[PDB]
Amino acid sequence: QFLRTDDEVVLQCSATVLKEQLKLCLAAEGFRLCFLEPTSPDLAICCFTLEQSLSVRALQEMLANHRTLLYGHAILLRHAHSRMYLSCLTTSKLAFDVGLQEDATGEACWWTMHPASKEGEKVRVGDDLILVSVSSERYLHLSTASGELQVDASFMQTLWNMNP
Repeated sequence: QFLRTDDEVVLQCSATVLKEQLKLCLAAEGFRLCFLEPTSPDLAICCFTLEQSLSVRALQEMLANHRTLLYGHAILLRHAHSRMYLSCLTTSKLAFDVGLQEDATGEACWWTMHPASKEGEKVRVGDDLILVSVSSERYLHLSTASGELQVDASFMQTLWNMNP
């Protein structure tokens, strides 16, 4: 089974905190910066819909003016609860915060998918994914510094899983 557009998904990554394996998933509220909640958790605040998936040139064309996800394509993720969009924020080190945006205007809310180790191939459900910001060219990153499990956009890469 392959990932398709208009699919409700949860973005999940792995972490080794205190010699113990953790399964964390991306969450956000309405009133906003994103956070990571360990699985055992209210899915409503974790649900993202794959609104769009366009190639590099198609996105550049749109910016200048059932579908299957492929590697290289840029995706648009809509927070199901607040109807807002996952974007790379201007606020923060040279890393950037990741929160919610109120519109699909600009590059910030666009992320490109890249494979771990195996372009143009279909993105399978339950796969290792490299998500890259279009506006800042930074990877969606798990930071576990100072005991805070925060999500940001930096030059360090974190593998993500997208499951419906």
